[PDB]
Amino acid sequence: PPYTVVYFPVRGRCAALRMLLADQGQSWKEEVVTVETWQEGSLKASCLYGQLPKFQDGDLTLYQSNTILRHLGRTLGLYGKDQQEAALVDMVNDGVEDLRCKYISLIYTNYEAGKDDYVKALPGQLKPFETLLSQNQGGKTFIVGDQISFADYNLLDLLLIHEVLAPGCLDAFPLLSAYVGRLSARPKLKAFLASPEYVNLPINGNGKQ
Amino acid sequence: PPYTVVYFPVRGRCAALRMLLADQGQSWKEEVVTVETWQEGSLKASCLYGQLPKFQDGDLTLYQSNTILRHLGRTLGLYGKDQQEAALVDMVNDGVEDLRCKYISLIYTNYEAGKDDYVKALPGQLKPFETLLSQNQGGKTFIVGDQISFADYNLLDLLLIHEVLAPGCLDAFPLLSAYVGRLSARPKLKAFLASPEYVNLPINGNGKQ
Ligand SMILES: [NH3+][C@@H](CCC(=O)N[C@@H](CSCc1ccc(Br)cc1)C(=O)NCC(=O)O)C(=O)O
Ligand SMILES: [NH3+][C@@H](CCC(=O)N[C@@H](CSCc1ccc(Br)cc1)C(=O)NCC(=O)O)C(=O)O
Repeated sequence: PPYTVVYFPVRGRCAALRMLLADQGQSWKEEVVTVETWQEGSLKASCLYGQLPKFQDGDLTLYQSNTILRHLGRTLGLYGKDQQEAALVDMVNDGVEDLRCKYISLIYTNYEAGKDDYVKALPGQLKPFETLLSQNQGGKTFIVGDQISFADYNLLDLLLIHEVLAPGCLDAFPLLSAYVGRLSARPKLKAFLASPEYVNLPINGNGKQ
Repeated sequence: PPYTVVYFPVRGRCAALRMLLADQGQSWKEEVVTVETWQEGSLKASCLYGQLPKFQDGDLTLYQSNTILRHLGRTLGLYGKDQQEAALVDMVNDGVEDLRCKYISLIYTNYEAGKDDYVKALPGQLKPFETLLSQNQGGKTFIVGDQISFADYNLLDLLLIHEVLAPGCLDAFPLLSAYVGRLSARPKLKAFLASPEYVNLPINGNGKQ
C-alpha cells in the first residue's frame, strides 16, 4: 500500500480486485479514465501494453489484471497455504480467465447473434468449478483449501456476471449457488457489493450485459 | 522423475515448459495423445476443462499451461528474488500469453486472410518486451532481474515462433534479437532445441506456422 487503481468507469476487469481490497479491509484510490481522456492517446502511450488497468502500490506500478490479483494474493496472504495449494489457486484462476475471455467476446463482438448459443453451452463451461468445489471439503469452504484466495474473488465475479446474462444459470449447480451465497455475505464484501461505487458502474463498456 | 507431460504431438503450449525443464536439467516423461485417441472422448471427459496439456508432479495433477509454468517457477526457484520481482515476472508472462492468443487465432481460424494484417501490427505488439529489457540493466541479462525466470522461457518460445511466421521480424529490435541469441546458447537449452524430440514435432496442430 497505499494503492491506486486506474481504469475506465466500468466494473470489467477491475471488479475482482476491488472486491478483494474491500473484503480485506484495504484502502485505495481510484483514478477514473474517460474514453475522452483515453482517446487523446497520451496515457495509452505510457501504458506498457497500451491498455488498462494500471495499478500502483507505493513505488511499484503494474499492468495486467491477473498480475495485480496475484500480487495482492502474495502480499496479503491469499495464495494458498503452500506451493501445492498455490498451484491449484492458479489452475482455478486460469480457468476463470478462459471463460471471462469468451464472455468478453460475446459482449463486444456478437451479443445479438450469439447469446442463445452461448447460453446453451454455458452449463458445460460451469461444470468444472462445481466439480472443484465438490472435491474440496464438500464445497463448504473456498475453491481451494480452507482460506480465501484471490481466485475466489475472480470466480465470484464471473459467476455474478453470468447470472445477469442468464438468470438462473446456477440453478443446476448446488455447490456453486451456495458458494456465491456464502461469499456474498462476508461483512466487508457485502457492504461493498451494495455500495454506489459498485452498483452504479455498468458491467461493460458498451452497455451490454 | 516425478514429472509427466500429457499432450498432442506438437510443440504448441508445451514448448516453453519443456525448454524450462531441459535447461534446468530435469527429466520428465511424455505421454502422447493422438487425434484418434482424443476423438474417443474418454480422456477428454476426464480432463478438468476438457483440454490438454495435463501435467503431473508426483500425485499432483495440473491443467492450464501457465499454471504449470508458475508451479515449476516456484519449485525450481525461477520466480524472481523477492515479491516485487515475482510481480514483474507475472506481468511479463501475462503479456506473452495475450500475444500467444492472437497468434493462435490467426493460425487456426484466419491464417490465409489475416496473415498480412497480423504481420503488419506485430512490431507494435513486440515493442513492450524491448522496453522491458531496456529497463533491466541495458537488456544484458534476463527479462526481470538478474536470474532467469519461467517467463524468459515463455517469451523465448513466443519470439522463436514469430520468427518462423515472419522471418526477420526481430531485426527492428536490437535488445530482443540479442536476448534470443543469448538464451538459445545456454548449453542445456541449446542441446534440447537441436534434438529430434523438439525439432521433429510441428509447431501447431493444423500444419500452419
Ligand atoms: N490482458 C489485459 C487486458 C486489458 C484490457 O483488455 N484492457 C482494455 C479495457 S477492458 C475492456 C473495456 C473496454 C472498453 C471500456 Br469503456 C471498458 C473496458 C483496454 O485498455 N482497452 C483500451 C485500448 O485497448 O485502447 C488485462 O487482463 O489487464
Ligand atoms: N487455456 C489452456 C488452453 C489449452 C488448449 O487450448 N488446449 C487445446 C490444444 S492446444 C492447441 C492444439 C490444438 C490441436 C492440436 Br492436434 C494440437 C494443439 C485442446 O486441448 N484442444 C482439444 C479440445 O478442445 O477438444 C492452456 O493454457 O493450457
